[PDB]
Amino acid sequence: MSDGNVAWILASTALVMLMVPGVGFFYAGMVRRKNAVNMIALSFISLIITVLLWIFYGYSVSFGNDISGIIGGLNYALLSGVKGEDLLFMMYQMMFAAVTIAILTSAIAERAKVSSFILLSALWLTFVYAPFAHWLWGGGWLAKLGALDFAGGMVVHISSGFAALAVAMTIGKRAGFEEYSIEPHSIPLTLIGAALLWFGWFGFNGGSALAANDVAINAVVVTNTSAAVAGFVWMVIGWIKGKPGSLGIVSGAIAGLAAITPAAGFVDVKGAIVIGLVAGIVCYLAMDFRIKKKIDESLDAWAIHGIGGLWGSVAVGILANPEVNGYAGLLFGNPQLLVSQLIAVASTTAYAFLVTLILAKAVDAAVGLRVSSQEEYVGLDLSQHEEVAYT
Amino acid sequence: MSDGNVAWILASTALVMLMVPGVGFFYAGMVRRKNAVNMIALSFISLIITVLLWIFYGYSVSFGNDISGIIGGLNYALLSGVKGEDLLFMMYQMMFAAVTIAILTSAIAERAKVSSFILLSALWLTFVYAPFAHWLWGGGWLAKLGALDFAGGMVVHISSGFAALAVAMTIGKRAGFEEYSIEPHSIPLTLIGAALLWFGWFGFNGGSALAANDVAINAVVVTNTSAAVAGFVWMVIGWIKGKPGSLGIVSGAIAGLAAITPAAGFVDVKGAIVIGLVAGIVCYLAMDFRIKKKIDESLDAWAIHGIGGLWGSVAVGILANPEVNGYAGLLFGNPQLLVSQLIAVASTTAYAFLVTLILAKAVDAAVGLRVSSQEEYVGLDLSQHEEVAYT
Amino acid sequence: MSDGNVAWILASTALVMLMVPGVGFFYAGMVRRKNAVNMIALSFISLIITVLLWIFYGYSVSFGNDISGIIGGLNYALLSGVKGEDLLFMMYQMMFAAVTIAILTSAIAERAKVSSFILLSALWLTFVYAPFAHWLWGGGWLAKLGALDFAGGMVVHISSGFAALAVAMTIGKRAGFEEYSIEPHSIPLTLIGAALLWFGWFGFNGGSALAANDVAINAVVVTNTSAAVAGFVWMVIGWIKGKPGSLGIVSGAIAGLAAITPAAGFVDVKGAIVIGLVAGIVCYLAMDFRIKKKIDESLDAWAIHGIGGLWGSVAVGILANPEVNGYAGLLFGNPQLLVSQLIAVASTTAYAFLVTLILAKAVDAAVGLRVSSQEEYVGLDLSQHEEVAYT
Ligand SMILES: [Xe]
Ligand SMILES: [Xe]
Ligand SMILES: [Xe]
Ligand SMILES: [Xe]
Ligand SMILES: [Xe]
Ligand SMILES: [Xe]
Ligand SMILES: [Xe]
Ligand SMILES: [Xe]
Ligand SMILES: [Xe]
Ligand SMILES: [Xe]
Ligand SMILES: [Xe]
Ligand SMILES: [Xe]
Ligand SMILES: [Xe]
Ligand SMILES: [Xe]
Ligand SMILES: [Xe]
Ligand SMILES: [Xe]
Ligand SMILES: [Xe]
Ligand SMILES: [Xe]
Ligand SMILES: [Xe]
Ligand SMILES: [Xe]
Ligand SMILES: [Xe]
Ligand SMILES: [Xe]
Ligand SMILES: [Xe]
Ligand SMILES: [Xe]
Ligand SMILES: [Xe]
Ligand SMILES: [Xe]
Ligand SMILES: [Xe]
Ligand SMILES: [Xe]
Ligand SMILES: [Xe]
Ligand SMILES: [Xe]
Ligand SMILES: [Xe]
Ligand SMILES: [Xe]
Ligand SMILES: [Xe]
Ligand SMILES: [Xe]
Ligand SMILES: [Xe]
Ligand SMILES: [Xe]
Ligand SMILES: [Xe]
Repeated sequence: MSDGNVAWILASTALVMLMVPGVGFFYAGMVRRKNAVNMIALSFISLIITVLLWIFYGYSVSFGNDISGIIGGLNYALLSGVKGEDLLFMMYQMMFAAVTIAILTSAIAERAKVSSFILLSALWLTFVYAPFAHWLWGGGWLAKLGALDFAGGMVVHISSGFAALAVAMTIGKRAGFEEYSIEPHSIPLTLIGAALLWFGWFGFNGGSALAANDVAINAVVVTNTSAAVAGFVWMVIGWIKGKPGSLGIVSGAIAGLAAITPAAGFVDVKGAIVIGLVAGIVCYLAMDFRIKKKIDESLDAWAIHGIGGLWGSVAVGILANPEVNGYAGLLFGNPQLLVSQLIAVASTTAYAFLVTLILAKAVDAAVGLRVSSQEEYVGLDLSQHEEVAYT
Repeated sequence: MSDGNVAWILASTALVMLMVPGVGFFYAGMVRRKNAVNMIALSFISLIITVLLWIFYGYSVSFGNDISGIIGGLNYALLSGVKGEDLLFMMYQMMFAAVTIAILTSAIAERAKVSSFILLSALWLTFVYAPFAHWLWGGGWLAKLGALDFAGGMVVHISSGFAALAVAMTIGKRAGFEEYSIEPHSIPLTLIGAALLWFGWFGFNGGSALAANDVAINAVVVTNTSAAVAGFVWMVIGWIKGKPGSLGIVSGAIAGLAAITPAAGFVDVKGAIVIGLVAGIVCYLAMDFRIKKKIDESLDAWAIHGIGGLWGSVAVGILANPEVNGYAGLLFGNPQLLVSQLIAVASTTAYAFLVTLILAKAVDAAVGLRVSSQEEYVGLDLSQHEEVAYT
Repeated sequence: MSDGNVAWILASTALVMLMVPGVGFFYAGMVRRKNAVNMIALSFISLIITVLLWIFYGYSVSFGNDISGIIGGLNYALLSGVKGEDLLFMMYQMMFAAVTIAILTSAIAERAKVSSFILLSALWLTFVYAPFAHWLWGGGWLAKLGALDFAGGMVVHISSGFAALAVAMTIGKRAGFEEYSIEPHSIPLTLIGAALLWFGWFGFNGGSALAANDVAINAVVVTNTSAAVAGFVWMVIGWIKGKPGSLGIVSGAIAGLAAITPAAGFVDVKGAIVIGLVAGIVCYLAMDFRIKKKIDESLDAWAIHGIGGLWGSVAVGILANPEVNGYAGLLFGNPQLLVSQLIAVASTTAYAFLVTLILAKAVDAAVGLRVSSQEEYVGLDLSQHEEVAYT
């Protein structure tokens, strides 16, 4: 119970929900005007399909009775037997799933069939997210190995980042991706999405303590810290490479946010500083590398969330401070934690990429992921929604 | 008291406030570029005029000493004698009134005099809202008959929906409403308003428990449920009728949100599913019907809130689950609740429509509701605000 | 401790953070399309540089051990020795600093070097904000004289308002400021920023009680009151002077918000009414005066926050109601409070203006504040960020 604790998590749940459309705007501003509605619409659909699957069985498969430590049962299907605290928990977690699917839409920007997205999205929820959530937070085998993930560096960031990479590769580059660079139609729209993501992350990392306590407070402090540091890094890089674009600055902060998520509740401020410092560097390099290889993993869910989540989940095993939340990492005389994290990160990264790959091809073969080239031409707002963003 | 309870309601109050401009954006994106500022401006004015009337006497007339069970006294004028908890309550409720007036602006889109709006708006607050709030939440006669309305299916949705229909009919169609269909100038702007409405509804329905407790938690769960279901319905309908526009999807979710509001704290998840399922269907049919009849109830406050609120208030008498919050409906061996709801819905729907009708004509006759046709031509941003939305 | 209290402040911190980009949007909509990204980007950078300086030493210099009652020590550098409650406090306050720097960007709209801004901004934080925060909230000499500032009428509004005036004068008018009046490129964008500022102020004033208690509740009530009153005033003025623009309406509300901030937790509703009534009048006159004198203090941080904060800080000494929060002003038989406020307002206004003036010239001489005239021509989005707002 604890009224303050329910108050805070009630709030945190509202805050994470906001992050879903928040992703839609963040992404929409980066795509062409002819796909603006589609990019946002996608985040909204993600929310809708997630709520339904989560209640239906998604929540159960994640936190229901464990089987072979890799998945939960159906004892909670249609929330059968979920009450009081569990209901709030079920809800808070529901929102984590939704955001994950939204981040994912990075890989299909400007060229996917909504129906295929819904289909692939529902399957990914079932065979990738639910499993991960269970492995780490539902008493799964990874939790058993002693792995940790405070707010979802793996469950959310690694999964979407790598799943997005696989999907990007499966669906193929956007027409002209190579010959010409696509221009953002509304940076301000993206910045509005960015502001909503920073604001909502308070509930994300800070709500992960499941109580208005000291852990949450620490999570909030380090979360803002890692974010500022990584934002500063991309600002210096941008300057060093020419001019400090705003897109670079917010993408830098987001990298810092993703990296700190798995560790928000275990590390101290100084650790938050290195986590963010490194995240800015690696994610940026990751972005350049993915770009160099000509992969159209469009809005860098991979380079930023995939990579940012990976480093952070690992950094947890290095910097976990017993002083902060009991746990300790290598730096604090505990080699084991690092091993558990390495194992965890290894498994989750490989699974997310390979299984997503399978799923994409499966759906692609079964129904086809991409829209016709002419639809891609006139834009998905018109072709997939029969709508027009602006007039 | 209870710090957690005050914390949560403090938050819920901020969340409902956000919904007012949230309505302005939601609507603004649906009107032409020449009326964008006006559509938003209206929601802002609604907030301002409401705060002032509420404190002045609005709050008192709603929750002050009852007279003949149909209205409250002036014992709270200028909040005379309102302290501690009451102050917080007074505030939370103030925000409910504001949102109501904002939804209402649906019926006057692109052709009303701000001054007339303020006037009509202030009168509606006095003779429609305050009464309704008192009847149901201020110990009025409807409460006596045993009627219920958890978060405002009647007090807020039915009232605005039907009052909007009356006003729409009084003010007349927009020039060209018939010959040509008006196009939204910025769907993304509307989606931003939509995201703000979903997010704020957490405080709306979830804050209606007046405590960070299990009822609130249930309200939050079912609220998201009804919303997802109804959003899914309009998505299928849209697909079935062609393409799934984003406007249809969010209007579907909103229908689900309005329908669940009166019941958020009394029904279970399965009930939330039927409430949303049905809401999507009826509101959509209502929209088509209002359209068929050529009524320019512009942004479907009526079809969506009016109808969505009506069904939901009734559904309360059918699905109220004793298990959930003590109360039971027909389905749970209690025919009475249904009768109280039917009576309640009957009275509130008829009053809102007829009294609003009177008020509109009165103001129209006294000062005139509509702008000149040339002002309608150049747009109200320019003619009513001497401003220009975009450059 | 108190879970509800931590819950509420956790929320309030997220809410104040939102206000930073909220300022960016509010301002961005008022500048030309070619500077939109820059105006927003600035608010984001403010956040980033503040978080870093605050932790680094900013927080310590403000609330660390006092020396000669005018500044704090370094006992908290890198948050050395800051834990539990202090951490939350440190965070909440961090956000106050960030917002302050953002408001400030009013004076440099459309013509400053980001690098110079960062530099000047970091120096201002150190020698103006930290001092003020310490003087009033860190047990500084002003607190000793018995001065009060509930949510920052002086620490935040007076400081930014006057510092903005000085900077405006130092950097010089925008090319063409005189011959032609600059037009807002997106009023709706500004209104989105305005809605975010009203919403976040709940955490600002309401969170300043540092507990989900009666003071917070009162702060929230009066905050909404002063805001509505001042918004109404500018609405009447606008009408009286022609048409009620939306920009005028929100600027009016903001004036009311700034004026009530220093008093949010000490006055009653009736006092909130006069504070807002007067604020609307003075700030408007201040705006006209600053305009008359041809000063390009661009987005009226001065006329609105500077002046609004000044009046409010003074009004505190006149209306403080013992009934409300123990303290009493002149009107309540206590001449002393007024004197402490007058002294406080006198010192803070003079310091902010003169020291900022020094700092501006210093940086200007050291590196130069303004961009080349050609950069000003093509716009800072392109020249300072190598980006383009819309396509
Ligand atoms: Xe994102
Ligand atoms: Xe999903
Ligand atoms: Xe699922
Ligand atoms: Xe929980
Ligand atoms: Xe897809
Ligand atoms: Xe996907
Ligand atoms: Xe961000
Ligand atoms: Xe931000
Ligand atoms: Xe928001
Ligand atoms: Xe995210
Ligand atoms: Xe955060
Ligand atoms: Xe890659
Ligand atoms: Xe609405
Ligand atoms: Xe009103
Ligand atoms: Xe009223
Ligand atoms: Xe309350
Ligand atoms: Xe009107
Ligand atoms: Xe109205
Ligand atoms: Xe919505
Ligand atoms: Xe949404
Ligand atoms: Xe609404
Ligand atoms: Xe909700
Ligand atoms: Xe109708
Ligand atoms: Xe809260
Ligand atoms: Xe919140
Ligand atoms: Xe501002
Ligand atoms: Xe700063
Ligand atoms: Xe600082
Ligand atoms: Xe605090
Ligand atoms: Xe500057
Ligand atoms: Xe500055
Ligand atoms: Xe927003
Ligand atoms: Xe505002
Ligand atoms: Xe607002
Ligand atoms: Xe502000
Ligand atoms: Xe507020
Ligand atoms: Xe001035």
